[PDB]
Amino acid sequence: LALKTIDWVAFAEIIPQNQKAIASSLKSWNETLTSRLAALPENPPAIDWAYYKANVAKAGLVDDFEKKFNALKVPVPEDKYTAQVDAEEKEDVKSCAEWVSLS
Amino acid sequence: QTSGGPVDASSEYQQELERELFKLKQMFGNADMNTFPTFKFEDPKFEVIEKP
Amino acid sequence: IDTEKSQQALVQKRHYLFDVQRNNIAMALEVTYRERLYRVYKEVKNRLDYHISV
Repeated sequence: LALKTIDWVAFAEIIPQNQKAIASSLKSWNETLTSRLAALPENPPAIDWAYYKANVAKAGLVDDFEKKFNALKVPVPEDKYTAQVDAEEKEDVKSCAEWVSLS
Repeated sequence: QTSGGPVDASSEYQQELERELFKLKQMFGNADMNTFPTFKFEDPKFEVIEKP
Repeated sequence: IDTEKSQQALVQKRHYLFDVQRNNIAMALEVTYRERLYRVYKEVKNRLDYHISV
């Protein structure tokens, strides 16, 4: 978990008027995203076996279910979105650097 | 003494047990709940982020 | 003079835009990931309870 703390009026100070709304939308997303993170814990509670080992009289159903579950690996998706924003940040850094030198 | 009687001579109550278990299923779901579940995994949407 | 000095600190602050985007990225990622974890946890719990119920 790597989250960068942020101001927000400072954010508002650096939005060109042509694209306020999307930025604001972005902003909105953040907040609801944060809520959606606090809306559920990190890991689900793993289903025990003994409670089902001694109650599910079905043959092998609990067994093979638990096994295929342990044999299940959820696809943890990769971003492929951070590198491009990093590069855009780099270009913006170059631009503001030359601007501030000239100023 | 029911090893010989799979229901021990009920001779009825099937006409209601059918509906009871049908409703129990159709409220629990509609798939083959006796098999292992399959899973499709969607992925989020995105957009242009840089200055247009 | 100071107005240019003001413009200096302002552009200096510009880096907030990018990290906020980053923040939403890592956030939404774990969201869908954890959502998947609870989807799979719920669905197996459903079949498990279904059989023990009937």
